[PDB]
Amino acid sequence: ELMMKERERLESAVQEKRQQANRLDNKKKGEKSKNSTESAGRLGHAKMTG
RNA sequence: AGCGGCACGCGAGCUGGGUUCAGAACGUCGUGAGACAGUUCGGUCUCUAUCCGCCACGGGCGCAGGAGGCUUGAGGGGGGCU
Repeated sequence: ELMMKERERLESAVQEKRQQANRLDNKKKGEKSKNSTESAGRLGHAKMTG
C-alpha cells in the first residue's frame, strides 16, 4: 500500500512541468502575459525561471 | 482621430503604481526544514561638470597711414493649417 502511495506522490511533482510551458504558451509567437513585469534589466538581482 | 526606427529614444532630467530583498497569512504538494510566472497588505533612488556638444555675451592681434558714420548681400534660420 506504500508503493501505490509513495509512487503516486512521485508522479505529481513531475506535474510541475507546467511552468516550462508558460513561456511557450501558444508556442508560436508568445509575447506572453508576463513580458511586461520583468525588472531583469541586468540589475535588480532576481531569480530567473529556469 | 495613422504605422514604424531612434541601445523595445529619453532616470549624472523627475516619479516608484508593477514583478522576485529582509516581516506575515490563505489554498496546494512534502514525515520535515522549506517551496510554488498561483493570489493578497507593507517596504532608503547619491548638494560642487575637468574635455567634446548646445543656448547667449566678452578680451587680444588681424583686413598693411589713424578715426568716426550709414550700409550691399555670398550663406543660414523661422514661418507653411483647416
